[PDB]
Amino acid sequence: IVGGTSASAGDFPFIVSISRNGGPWCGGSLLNANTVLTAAHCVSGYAQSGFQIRAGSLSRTSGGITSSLSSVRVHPSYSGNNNDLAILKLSTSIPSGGNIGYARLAASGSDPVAGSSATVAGWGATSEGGSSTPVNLLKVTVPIVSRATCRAQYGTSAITNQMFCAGVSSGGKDSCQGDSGGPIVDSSNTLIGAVSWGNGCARPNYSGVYASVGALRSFIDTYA
Repeated sequence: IVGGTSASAGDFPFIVSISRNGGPWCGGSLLNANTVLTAAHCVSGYAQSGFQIRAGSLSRTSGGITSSLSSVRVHPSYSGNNNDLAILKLSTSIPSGGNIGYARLAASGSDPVAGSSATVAGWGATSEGGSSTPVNLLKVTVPIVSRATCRAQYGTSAITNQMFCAGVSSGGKDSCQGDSGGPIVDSSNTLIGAVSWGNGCARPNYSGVYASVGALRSFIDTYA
C-alpha cells in the first residue's frame, strides 16, 4: 500500500494474508468459514499446495489462524486483467469471533460512485519498485474514479464494467505489488472490490484498477 497508514486491530475483520512458497504474495477477504475471495491472477494456474492463508492477525507472519487450500475456482472468463476474481476453499474452517469476521458484499449490479471514499488494505509494497514488504497491515483511503476518466487514462477497451478505479489524480496513494486480491471497501465497510491491476503504483493519472464485486456477484454467489 502506497501512502497509507497502519491498520488498527479489528479494522478489517475479514482480511486474510495469502503467502506463496512461504513468502508474501497476495491479500484476500473471508466470505464465510471456509471461503476466501481473492484476485484470479494471485492463484490462476499455480500449484495450490504453495499457498497458505492467515486470518485474525495484523501480521502476515504470525498470530491468528492459518489454513491450506482445498480448492480454487478462478472466474471462467478470467483473461488478461478482466474478471480477476477467484474463490478459495479452505481446508481449515475459520470461525467468526474476536477479531475475525466475514465480509458484507456489495449488491449485485452496484457500481461504486465516482468521488465516494474507498479504503484499501494490504501487505504490499509501500513504493513502486520498493523492496521491503510490511509485516503489519497497512490501509489507504482513496476516492473512486469515474470509469470515463479511467478509460481516458488506460483506453476505452482496457477498462471494462467488471472493473472500477480508484486513486488520486496527483497520485501517491494506491495499492501496489503484493496488495493484489485484498479488499477495497466503501465508507460503510462493505466489500466493493478486490485489488487487481494498474500501471506502476501511485503514479499521477494512473488510477488503481479493482475487480468489481457488484458486477461479479453471480460468480461469487455460485461458489461462496
